[PDB]
Amino acid sequence: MTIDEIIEAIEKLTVSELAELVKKLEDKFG
Amino acid sequence: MTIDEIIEAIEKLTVSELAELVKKLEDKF
Amino acid sequence: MTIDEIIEAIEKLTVSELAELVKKLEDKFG
Amino acid sequence: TIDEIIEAIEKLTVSELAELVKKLEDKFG
Amino acid sequence: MTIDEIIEAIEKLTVSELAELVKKLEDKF
Amino acid sequence: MTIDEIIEAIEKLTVSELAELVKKLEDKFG
Amino acid sequence: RQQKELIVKEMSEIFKKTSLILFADFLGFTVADLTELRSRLREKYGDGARFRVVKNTLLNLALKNAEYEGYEEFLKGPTAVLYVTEGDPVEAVKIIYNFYKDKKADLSRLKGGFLEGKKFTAEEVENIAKLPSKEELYAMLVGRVKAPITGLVFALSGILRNLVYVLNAIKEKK
Repeated sequence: MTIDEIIEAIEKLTVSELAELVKKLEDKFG
Repeated sequence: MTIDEIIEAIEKLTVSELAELVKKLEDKF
Repeated sequence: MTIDEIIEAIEKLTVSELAELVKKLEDKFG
Repeated sequence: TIDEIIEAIEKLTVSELAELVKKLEDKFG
Repeated sequence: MTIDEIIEAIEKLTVSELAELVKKLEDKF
Repeated sequence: MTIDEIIEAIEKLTVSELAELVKKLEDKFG
Repeated sequence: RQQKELIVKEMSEIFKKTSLILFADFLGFTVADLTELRSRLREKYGDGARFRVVKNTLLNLALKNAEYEGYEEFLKGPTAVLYVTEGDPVEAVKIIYNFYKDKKADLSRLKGGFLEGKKFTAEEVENIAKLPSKEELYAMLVGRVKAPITGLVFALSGILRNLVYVLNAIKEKK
């Protein structure tokens, strides 16, 4: 996935899905 | 109508849609 | 519910319902 | 009263609250 | 209490009274 | 792309690419 | 002298795992200056970053063996090299940047290099020195991704905060 692609995928997530992505991003990084 | 029905509806919006909703709320209130 | 319908639903909430909505959202969407 | 003012504010809708705030803002500035 | 009446009751509040109102609003929600 | 796949793509980003993703996300969501 | 091969082989393997390589013109700087820069670097990296002086010839061979390209421009004249093998790669750039500044030196002396493989020029050094650490970039990313949700909460609770705000403003007036 290119960067523009990553952003495109994020825009398609539902709000529930976005919240899970954030939760995971925190765990894998901080 | 109900807090729970509103939350439930927001959960189903896409991120792009939520961004627009926020923009409207900000501009409105 | 569309975005505009969500806003119209929010406008009709009482102040005490708004306060709870905010409290609830902070949890579900952390 | 004060407890009364709060109970009244609790019963206002979100729209009525936004209006209340705007009016309060209007009396100065 | 309509919005105007609510405003009138607030306009009549003293400095300390306003502090109490704010204090109670913060707690109420 | 799923949540897990978005994360996998992100973990592959260099500091430079990460900066671009952060800046682009910034312009999009406000 | 053949001890060169030792450094070329040593240098080559180092350049294969570096997250940062920066070419700097250190000519004119003193022994005390060198010790000082190396001290600032260790304060943040321990053994993870180094600032070494190596003959262009050997440096060139090491880079070559490392499969890097377009670096010849950075090797015109005696050049020292700053590199990172462990940790944040951007902090080292900020360190040498403000060091040259502390020394009232021509920042153009920081010729360029490679940031996690990506070639950058003398001009871009300043942009790199303005980048947040990689750790901070991750924190920022999390906030950017979460912004819609955060914006939603704040927009809603703001309706009540504006009430408390104007009320305190009225009290303030008295």
